Amino acid sequence: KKLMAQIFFGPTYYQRLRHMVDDKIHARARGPMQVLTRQPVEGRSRDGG
Amino acid sequence: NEVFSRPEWMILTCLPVPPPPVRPSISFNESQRGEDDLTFKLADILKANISLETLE
DNA sequence: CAAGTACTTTTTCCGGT
RNA sequence: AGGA
DNA sequence: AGTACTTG
Ligand SMILES: Nc1ncnc2c1ncn2[C@@H]1O[C@H](COP(=O)(O)CP(=O)(O)OP(=O)(O)O)[C@@H](O)[C@H]1O
Repeated sequence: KKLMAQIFFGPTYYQRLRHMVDDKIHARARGPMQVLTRQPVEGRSRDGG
Repeated sequence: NEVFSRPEWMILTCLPVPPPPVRPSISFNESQRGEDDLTFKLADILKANISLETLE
């Protein structure tokens, strides 16, 4: 069915940015602890809390 | 306070040496120390103390 | 005595010199 | 050095 | 950018 509205349709230059989900997604539930403080480590890389 | 804090106790005579959990050695490899800053400053105190003792 | 000085808490949570 |  | 503090 025809849309009751008319859409502003035309080409526009779009850039792909360095922020991709799978490079940001993180979950932790028990894992490495620091030594001094004996608290969770820091960073997605290090698998921190 | 005569029980918990007398003025004389603001002067240090005998110094408490905290244990490893406080100043852990970040022990890289199998043959490498990696001693804490507190562990080094404590040895400095010791050295400074030993000199004074013998000197007097 | 005052000016000009240092410190300080100076927004939060998420790649690697 | 970057992210909301 | 401010405040008690500090030093001239
Ligand atoms: N330095 C910072 N600290 C904390 N929160 C911040 C921040 N910078 C941005 N934000 C958060 O991110 C939100 C979005 O800010 P922006 O990303 O610049 C788009 P906007 O200013 O809200 O205008 P828009 O909705 O018309 O596009 C803010 O309202 C704020 O909660």
